[PDB]
Amino acid sequence: NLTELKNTPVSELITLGENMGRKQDIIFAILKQHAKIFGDGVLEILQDGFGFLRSADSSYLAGPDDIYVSPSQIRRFNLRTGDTISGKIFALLKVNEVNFDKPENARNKILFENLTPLHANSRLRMNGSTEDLTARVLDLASPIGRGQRGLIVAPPKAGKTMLLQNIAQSIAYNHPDCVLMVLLIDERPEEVTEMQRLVKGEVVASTFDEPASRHVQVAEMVIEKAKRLVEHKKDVIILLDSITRLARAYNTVVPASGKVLTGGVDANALHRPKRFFGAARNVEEGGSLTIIATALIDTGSKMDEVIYEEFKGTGNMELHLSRKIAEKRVFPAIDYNRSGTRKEELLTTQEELQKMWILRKIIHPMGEIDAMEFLINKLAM
Amino acid sequence: MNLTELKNTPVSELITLGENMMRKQDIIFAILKQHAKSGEIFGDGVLEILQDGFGFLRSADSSYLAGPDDIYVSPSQIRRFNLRTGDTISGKIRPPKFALLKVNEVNFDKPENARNKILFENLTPLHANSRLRMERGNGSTEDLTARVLDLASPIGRGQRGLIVAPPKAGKTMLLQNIAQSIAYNHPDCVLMVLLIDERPEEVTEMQRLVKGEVVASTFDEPASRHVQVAEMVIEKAKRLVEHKKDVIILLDSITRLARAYNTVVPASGKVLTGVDANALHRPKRFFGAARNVEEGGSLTIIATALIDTGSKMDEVIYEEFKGTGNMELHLSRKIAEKRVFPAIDYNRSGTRKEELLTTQEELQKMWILRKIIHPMGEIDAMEFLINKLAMTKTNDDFFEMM
RNA sequence: UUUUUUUU
Ligand code: BEF
Ligand SMILES: [Mg+2]
Repeated sequence: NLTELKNTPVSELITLGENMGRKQDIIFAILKQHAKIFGDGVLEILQDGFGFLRSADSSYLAGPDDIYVSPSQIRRFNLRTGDTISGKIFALLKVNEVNFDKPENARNKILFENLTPLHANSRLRMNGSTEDLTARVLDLASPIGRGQRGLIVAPPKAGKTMLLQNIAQSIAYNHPDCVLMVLLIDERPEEVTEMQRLVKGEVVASTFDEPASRHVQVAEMVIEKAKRLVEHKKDVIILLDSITRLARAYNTVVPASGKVLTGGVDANALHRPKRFFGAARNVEEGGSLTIIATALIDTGSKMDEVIYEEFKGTGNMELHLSRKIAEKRVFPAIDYNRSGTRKEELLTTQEELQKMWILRKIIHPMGEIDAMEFLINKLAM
Repeated sequence: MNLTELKNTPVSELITLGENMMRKQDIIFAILKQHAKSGEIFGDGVLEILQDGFGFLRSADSSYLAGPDDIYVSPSQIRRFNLRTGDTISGKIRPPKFALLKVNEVNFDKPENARNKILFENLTPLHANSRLRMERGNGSTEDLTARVLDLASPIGRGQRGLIVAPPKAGKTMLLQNIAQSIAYNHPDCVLMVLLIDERPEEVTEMQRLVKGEVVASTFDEPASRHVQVAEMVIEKAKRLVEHKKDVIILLDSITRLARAYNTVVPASGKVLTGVDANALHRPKRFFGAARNVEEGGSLTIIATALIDTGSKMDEVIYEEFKGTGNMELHLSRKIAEKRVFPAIDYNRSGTRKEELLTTQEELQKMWILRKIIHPMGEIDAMEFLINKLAMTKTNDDFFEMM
């Protein structure tokens, strides 16, 4: 297999080359010998109508190990960008599986654009450890359902990272069934490696050093891959940090329209990020697409307030985190009043909803710090 | 006999030496051309591969720019030793019928062992894990800046920090205090000082103040020279990191370098509010090179960021580099107007994953210290911190008091 | 590109 041999180290590999008779050249020499053989990747349809099976390790960037894909092969299995393909092969000879299933079942399916959207019906419940405090307060402040289109807004240094890592940890802890993949846009090289090591799932990232077009290309590869899995009635969950920097990437790419909104945002810049984030939806036909992206506020940048206020009219769930709490050093740093979930009565039971409604009423008059302090002590006992 | 050592020597010693065997640049050349006819010549410089395939060894005194003393390097040597831009080369040369015949050393190492090495892009990035204490312990007045720096924002190997402050707040003075602490405390690290589009009195001072390599480009120089100089410095840094060397670049400033790119880069398809789109990516490649290598070595970059200048272009450069650095040291103008140095904003200063740079107790006592200072104003906080540290000679003895 | 928008 091409992918497994790329993962294989040169030390173990070179021994095989001796028994058979650069790593990218030593591998191509071992691959050609056996021909006298399989590979996989994620499809990307070019402008000629052709395709390339990008590799997740290369972050779906144009690589040499990509497998050429014929247009006729797209015509037969109705393949589109984002589909996962595994078959014998560089040129793609034959396909064995499309989206982890038989290719004959992929030909007949409802397109993602035709799936009937709905409000999150099913609930994503979030050991007694100290890390469970952030997750237990989350269920109370803003419930999350399948297809939820929510944000994690907070000032810098507050702990946007710690909250996403805690959510991802609880997703694979309570919902191993749901497909979890973490997207990082304009992320720091030290923070991406840390992410890959403590999270259970796929991690697609794009360092801050990458160009804006790269941030856009990566994000659209992941979001399209999710749409394909939802067409197969699977529950997908995407964790992005952050939607704010991704919107700035689209604001850098979008052609200048001559009109500039407040904060310095182009008038046509927020359409594409609105479709990426708006792709998250609940489907009755089967499966769902959940997106939890962090939003930056109180950063001193007027541009980030316009972005947040715009995506707020696009999403339906928000979990605010206070900086004054991060200064007090207490966690979780959550602004209970500002937090909230739309159509929350569907995800929670009647008893649960009444107990949550009566709770918010008591916390509303309280201050930000005193509210979290009372909640942390009530959950500890 | 040496080309660089012959142009470095004064004219008086050069002419008298030439009489035994006109402009200085032709005196040295005439001495070399006659010394070649005697049957006996060596040169050195930093490699720069041109678009044509061949490269020329740029000299440091020329700030890595084209010079009549530059040595031609055939495409052959580039293939034999897999040479890339930034490689320092030292071998015997010859006058043109200048050209290099044989290299004796590549990147201060033997050509053979240097041919095969892991690329810089393949190196894996990590959080800084080796602390770089700045306080010299001399008890000098300058140590106050380094002591407050260690308590506010710790620095490590592969650190990527920013000295953010308004004009005339003490950022250039900060790098002077850092370079002195890098040479005094960590002489093992390779120290390079890059001064982009700044005052000409500040480059001459920087050269006499700290021992190392000061590569600069005053505001007398075009914006095209600012970029090229920075390109040569960063590539040289990457080559040294490939030899597992701990490199530390002190840039001043990142804003001025980002402005030079915007002026040089061909008009982007779109112009953001005015700075170009593709123009801001190039500085991110220079500043993003800073990282901690798991395989070995590191690349530290501490550049100064300019704010509150009344320029939208400066505020855009800062917004794009704000969340980039894992280390930030803010300076206040109000503290500087009161002439209270170091004029540091202790509350906004801090570093990411600093629990890897400080001991458990240290990190705890630093957190207690930040809690006490948090309510205070920025001027009251610094005068309070300087006072507590004045009672002590070293930060450690200051810790035990708490 | 300028002005308008960004922008007060
Ligand atoms: F004027 Be300072 F050097 F920013
Ligand atoms: Mg200065």
